[PDB]
Amino acid sequence: APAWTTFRVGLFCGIFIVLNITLVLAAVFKLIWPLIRIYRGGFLLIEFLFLLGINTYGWRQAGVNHVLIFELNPRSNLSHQHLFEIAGFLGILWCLSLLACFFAPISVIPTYVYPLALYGFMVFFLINPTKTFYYKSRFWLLKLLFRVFTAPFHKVGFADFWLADQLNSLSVILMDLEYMICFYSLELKWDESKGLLPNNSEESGICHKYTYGVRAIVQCIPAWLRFIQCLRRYRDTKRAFPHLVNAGKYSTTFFMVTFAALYSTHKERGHSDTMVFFYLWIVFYIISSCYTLIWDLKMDWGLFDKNAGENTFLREEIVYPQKAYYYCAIIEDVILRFAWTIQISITSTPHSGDIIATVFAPLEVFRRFVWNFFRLENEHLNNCGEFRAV
Repeated sequence: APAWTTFRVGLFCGIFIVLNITLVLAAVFKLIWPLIRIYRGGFLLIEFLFLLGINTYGWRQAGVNHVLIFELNPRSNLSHQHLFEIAGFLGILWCLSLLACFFAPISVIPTYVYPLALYGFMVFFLINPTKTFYYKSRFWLLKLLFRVFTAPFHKVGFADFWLADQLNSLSVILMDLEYMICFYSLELKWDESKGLLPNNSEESGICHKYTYGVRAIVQCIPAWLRFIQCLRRYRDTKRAFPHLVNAGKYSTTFFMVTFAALYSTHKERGHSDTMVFFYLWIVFYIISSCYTLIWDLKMDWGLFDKNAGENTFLREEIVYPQKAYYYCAIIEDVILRFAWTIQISITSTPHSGDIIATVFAPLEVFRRFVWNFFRLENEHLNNCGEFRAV
């Protein structure tokens, strides 16, 4: 951690902190869903990166050889410091973009320019053609990212899977992107400066609707990747218990989205005995929520084992020093997996649910944040997933 490196982390954080309060005061004291949706994607991304940085700190302190497990060069290079740094800069940009949108200083530049600008720079940074800005790391990411979407045609590895799972948790952004593209193209008034009140984005909210179920498909995209990948491994090993079963777990997503998806279109059409679908949806969802949970506590974290005479409900050997964290995680995971039950009850209670979706999404990423710790620990201790080492 070069002295200057630490200094940058503080400086970037400092600007970010004084600003994040600015926008809050701005709205309450100084003068809409499209904008909320459009910018929601960015936040999750930055928040995600920051939490991952914390994870890196953790895996180290404990002693997890994150390098060997993720099969990397001995120099990690991207230490927590550097990770907290990258997030800092993106944070500043996002904050500036959102704020600028609130106000309107230029008087010639249209508002719809700012949002795109925000994402444009992000794309470039990663694809920087020049050898600047952690060029060594940004390239690694780009390479593996490809392998992910080409898994049926690429041999599997831990990094190829880990990334896949993280993607599963971060899905709203994908969906958001879709909304952004669709928004402008249809019913967006390229003429009006504000461009935030066309058809009140209500009837024209078709972009977030399910006429083509575009959102439905994009929502399943995260799952498809892992699912096909799992079958690929099964083919690699010819036959397997751990694999096939795992694939099925992801498969439940398909049935769920499908029934729920059909549900909404039928309701719009006057139902014509569409009540039956509303039952299946909930039914399958329960199966989905439960299927994962059991896998998480047993297959993934590796808890509830016979050997631990010393520790109740936990494995024989633990590495995170306070036993309390493990117990807390188990309760938290259950609540997070079954979070939608709260949402469904509150749906009955104008733009309802929209807020519910928003509030739940940061928590979803936090669940993954907690999950990372344990999954890596298990991998280090027992080669728990299908054995890649040796």
